[PDB]
Amino acid sequence: LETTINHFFSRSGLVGVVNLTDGGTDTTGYATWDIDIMGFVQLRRKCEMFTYMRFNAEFTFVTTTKNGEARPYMLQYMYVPPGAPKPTGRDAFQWQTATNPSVFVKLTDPPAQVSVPFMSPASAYQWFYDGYPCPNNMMGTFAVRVVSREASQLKLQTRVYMKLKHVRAWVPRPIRSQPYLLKNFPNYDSSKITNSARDRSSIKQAN
Amino acid sequence: LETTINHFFSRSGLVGVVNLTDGGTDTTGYATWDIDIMGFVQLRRKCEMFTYMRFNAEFTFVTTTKNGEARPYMLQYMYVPPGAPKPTGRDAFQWQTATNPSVFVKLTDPPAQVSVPFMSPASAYQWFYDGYPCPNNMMGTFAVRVVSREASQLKLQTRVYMKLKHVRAWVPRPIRSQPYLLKNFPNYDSSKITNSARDRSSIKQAN
Amino acid sequence: GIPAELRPGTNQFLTTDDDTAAPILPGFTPTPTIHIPGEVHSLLELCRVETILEVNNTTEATGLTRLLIPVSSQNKADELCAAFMVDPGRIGPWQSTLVGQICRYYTQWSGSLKVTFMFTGSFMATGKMLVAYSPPGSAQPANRETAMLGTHVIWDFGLQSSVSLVIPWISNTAGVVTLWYQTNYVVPPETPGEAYIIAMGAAQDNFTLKICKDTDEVT
Amino acid sequence: GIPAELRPGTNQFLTTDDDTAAPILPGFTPTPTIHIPGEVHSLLELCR
Amino acid sequence: GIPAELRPGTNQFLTTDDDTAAPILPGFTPTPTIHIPGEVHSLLELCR
Amino acid sequence: ANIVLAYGEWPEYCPTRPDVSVNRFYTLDSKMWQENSTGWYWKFPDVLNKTGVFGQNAQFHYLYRSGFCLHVQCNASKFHQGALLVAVIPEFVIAGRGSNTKPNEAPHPGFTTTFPGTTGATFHDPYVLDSGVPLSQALIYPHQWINLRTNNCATVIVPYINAVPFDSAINHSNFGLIVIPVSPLKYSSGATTAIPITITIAPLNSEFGGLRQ
Amino acid sequence: ANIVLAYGEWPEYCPTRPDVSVNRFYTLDSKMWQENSTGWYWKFPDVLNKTGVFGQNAQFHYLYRSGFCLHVQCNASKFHQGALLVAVIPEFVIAGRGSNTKPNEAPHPGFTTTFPGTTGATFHDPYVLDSGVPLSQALIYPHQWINLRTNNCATVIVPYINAVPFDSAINHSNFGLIVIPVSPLKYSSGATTAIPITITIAPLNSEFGGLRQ
Repeated sequence: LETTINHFFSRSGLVGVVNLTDGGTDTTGYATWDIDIMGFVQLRRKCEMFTYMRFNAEFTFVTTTKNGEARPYMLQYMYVPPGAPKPTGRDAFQWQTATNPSVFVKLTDPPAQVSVPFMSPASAYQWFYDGYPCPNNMMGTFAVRVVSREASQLKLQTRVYMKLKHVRAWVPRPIRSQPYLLKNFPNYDSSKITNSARDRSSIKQAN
Repeated sequence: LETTINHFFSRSGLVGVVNLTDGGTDTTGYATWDIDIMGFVQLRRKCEMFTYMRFNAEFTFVTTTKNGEARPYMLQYMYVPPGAPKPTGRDAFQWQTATNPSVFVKLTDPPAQVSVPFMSPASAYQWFYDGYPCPNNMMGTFAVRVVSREASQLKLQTRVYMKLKHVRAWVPRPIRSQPYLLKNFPNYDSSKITNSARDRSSIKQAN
Repeated sequence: GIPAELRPGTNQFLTTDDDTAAPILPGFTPTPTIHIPGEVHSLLELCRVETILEVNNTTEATGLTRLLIPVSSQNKADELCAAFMVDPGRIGPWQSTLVGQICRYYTQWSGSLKVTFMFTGSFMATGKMLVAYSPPGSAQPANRETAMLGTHVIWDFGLQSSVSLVIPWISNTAGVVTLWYQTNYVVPPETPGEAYIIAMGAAQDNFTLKICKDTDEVT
Repeated sequence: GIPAELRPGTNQFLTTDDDTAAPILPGFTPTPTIHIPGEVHSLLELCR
Repeated sequence: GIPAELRPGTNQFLTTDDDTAAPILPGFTPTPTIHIPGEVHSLLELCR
Repeated sequence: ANIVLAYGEWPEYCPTRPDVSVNRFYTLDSKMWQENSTGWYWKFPDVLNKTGVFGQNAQFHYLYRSGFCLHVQCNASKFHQGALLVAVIPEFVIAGRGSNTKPNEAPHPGFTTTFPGTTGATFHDPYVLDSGVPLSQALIYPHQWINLRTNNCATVIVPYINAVPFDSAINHSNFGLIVIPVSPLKYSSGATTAIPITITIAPLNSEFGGLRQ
Repeated sequence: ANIVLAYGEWPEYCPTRPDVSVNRFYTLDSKMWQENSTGWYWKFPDVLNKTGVFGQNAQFHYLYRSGFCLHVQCNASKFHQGALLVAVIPEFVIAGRGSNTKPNEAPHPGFTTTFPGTTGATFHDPYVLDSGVPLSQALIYPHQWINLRTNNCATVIVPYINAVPFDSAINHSNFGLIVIPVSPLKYSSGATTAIPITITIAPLNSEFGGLRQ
């Protein structure tokens, strides 16, 4: 039962890590993180085993401070859907928009948890698109800010844990053995090609 | 009703105690504790009364500070299944793995509580294995770390309380009367053998 | 206004918990699905496909020629040609196949396997070979008579050109498949007396996998 | 006295959540509706 | 959105409480049992 | 002959239907396979964008949907020896060969390498399929072995594999063909030093839409 | 005679079945029981790994499953007196005798002590069964008393007791036999100073698997 796709993918791993400063002259405050599931090599190798995929996602935000102690401070997470403009500053108008859903949660509360459905104009996500427009499948954004009035003087460090749900896959393909070089390109190295089987002494042994 | 095995074992006793420093040059932070149920003599004497056993476990982590006051700090408990590698440092990659399940909980929250099922490749656990490969039955690991960014300067002291559940036993054997010398070996002392009945004056009395 | 009490386990975030989350877009219906051919349901459907083993993984070999066992006419009547292990989750020839990559994500496996050979050579060249399975326990056999007393299939080149040997029951020594020169490699005039044999291998219907775990091919 | 456990998502304010709120005036009935001509139901009636 | 009130006994860890815990491995089925001779059910079978 | 039906699905309909002049055996030129050859690949829906009625009705339209019936002959004498692996690959993305991690300094394949045309293109590293993926498990795709001592022909009926039921036939190559000489060619002196490989394709169940004059 | 059926289960099947030459009464050599004797124990599935067809078919195989029918005779004259306790012990692990708590300095039993073979081995401290466990409650196992004024024979039909239905018969002794002279041997002068003890075993329902030539 633990060999199906729904158990091969559905497990709350760690996708991303977002920093935040909220300082003085560099009064950024916000921290946008374009969300793609190809961050860490493990999930990319498990997701490039297939050609087409379709899934919902559960997102869990676990926010700590620099040292680690957490004081009660309001935080706004904001999901910018595909096509909507990203926020530019801490207090721009793209923060008070009603289309962009927000989650208001304190630091002392349990970690935040939302769910994002299938949001592609095609029938399924495709990672290998042979042609000309990388494809145009996207999931959105997750800009986060400290809700306050007087500038907060702390630097947080959020973690974004993703779990896939209701996963369906199509057109299996072999597993990438060569190392990675870029994010959105399967570029390998021409020289120094690593063999898929470690060498042994001779062909008439069992090493 | 309180003489069955399910009431003879199912009671949340104390199995282990784990320390933690999270300091400077000895920046360990993590604290791994290989989990075996033969820690304290009482449970070992109650579990070596039988030859084969089969049970689920409930694990409760009660974490305090050195003095005892508890401030809100995020903590990660991580269950390393049998066969998976243990974490080596505080921020190694074995902490961001998706296979190893984790529990994120603060100090001010109620104590953590998880459940581990029967995880042996055989049909039941055996404590007495007459032969050559101690056997190869194992339960896993429970590495714990302070989730932070800037090093926490506190030293905690976790307690691991285990409760057995759905216990089944087979092939009863007599109760060990001699003292213990090792953990994984029933080595007794050749000299100074303690008698299983205290001495009295004569054989024709009732002392 | 019902009374309630909070038990241990409150306000924790369990990773492998099956709990619903609040949807971000309510009422938003996604794009309806179409019938895309080639749907997978379990990984046991991927372990049941034949795949070229890399049996010639020694050094002084280029990229592709690591997938071939060389057979020649210079070798004597009775001699050893090639031997390899069975364990798919082990550093060796089974690291290049597909079942050897899938059985790395899981920490326990069981069931039977199937290793099928295929002779790439001339049409006018014949000869016999002895493929021989030796179960776990003793080491690799030394002579052809010791091998033919174990499990053995006599595969010739005249009629059959692709033999298949089923290996029973293997789990987390693990068995040894040897491949011996039975008689010779005869060849008529004006014909190259050097051919190759491709080895392939897959799982069976009995192959079952347990305990998920992240792999270690990546860094 | 039923036992309960709090999961992640507690004490958050989701914007697009479909959750009921406590009414301010209970029992207060509003003015009954009349048949005003020209009711719209979807924006696809405005694009046509 | 049901109203609820918390009574005494909240956020305590009772040792002898019969309460379920969240499983670590969901869907993981263990090894099926076989008929091992010599099963015990109560300690009164050992006192006799 | 034995037909390997790709993914167990017949190419079916769902737009004009020519049904007369496009369901004919388009025969590509033969490739000369030699000792030191590496392999060949063909991006399909732009192989036939320059050949006759199918090219005319695929360039002047905007939407496209069809399957294919492939046929790969490789006729050699009874004294040659070797083996080919013919396999279709859905969404066969050619990778770039380099060791650069910067965006506009890393190499990328040109237009002639990604879309070879009606003359095909050869591999550079056939051990990694020019995509960083080892070919040893490339048998996960629909495939056949052309073994020069058993048969000399292969055939693949491949349906329409795409996420959108209609797509441009010019800016998106649906799937590719890859022939690879796993076992090299061997022959005694005095024989023909090169073996021809012939490919004929039939566009089963073609559908075209939105034609711009 | 009275038969004590171990754990109320008959040895049953579940692999080859010899059924002819291995279901015979293998008779071990007699042990000379004297005044100052201590006891004897036998690890069973490696007692018969050197004796004939059962040893051949248990060494050349890899999987093993069988029960046993034991028979322990102890024939003494009507003027001798004493008592024996014969008992089978599943997973009889011999402990080491010492007072060291360090891992590689604490004593451990050798290969000849853990696996005695077809000649058995004697105890050192029969009061603790050489396992730190008192023998007074060793009657929790299947057992009989050989009392030299009532009977001279004992028999134990013991089934297969293991957590895995197949296991190696060379690196894992399933269960052991232990004969212990609880009441010592006494006799007047002029009688036979030593009493023989004879053990015959029958491997009921043997099953072997995975034979490596």
